[PDB]
Amino acid sequence: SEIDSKVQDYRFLSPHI
Amino acid sequence: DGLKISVGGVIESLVSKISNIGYDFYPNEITFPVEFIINYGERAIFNFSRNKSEAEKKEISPNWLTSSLHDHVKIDYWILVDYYNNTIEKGSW
Amino acid sequence: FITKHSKSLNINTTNETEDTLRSLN
Repeated sequence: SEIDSKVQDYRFLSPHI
Repeated sequence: DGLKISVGGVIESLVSKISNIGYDFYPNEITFPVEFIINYGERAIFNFSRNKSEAEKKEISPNWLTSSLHDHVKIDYWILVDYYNNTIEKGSW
Repeated sequence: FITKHSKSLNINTTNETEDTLRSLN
């Protein structure tokens, strides 16, 4: 249910995760 | 003790209302129409703030909506920059 | 929240206004 937004959270994680 | 909601506290409630609904929806630009939410939210905080004191007009963050749309709703500052260009070019501003 | 197998909300909103959505008439 969260996949649509977790596939967007990932784009605004830092390049260290 | 009739609770005088601060110009901060109105913005803090409205930011939370926009961000927490936006997080479940965006990139659905049908149910989270970013340009309309910007153009009306900034107009409503402009209208609410206009009659306020030059003290209350220092509770207002100049990035009140734009920070939360990036930090929480995961919208790019590049995408926001041209949604604000569209807001300024198309709207009653 | 998206399911490709949700039931679509087949409602006729084309008669609603800002008045009919704000009022207790």
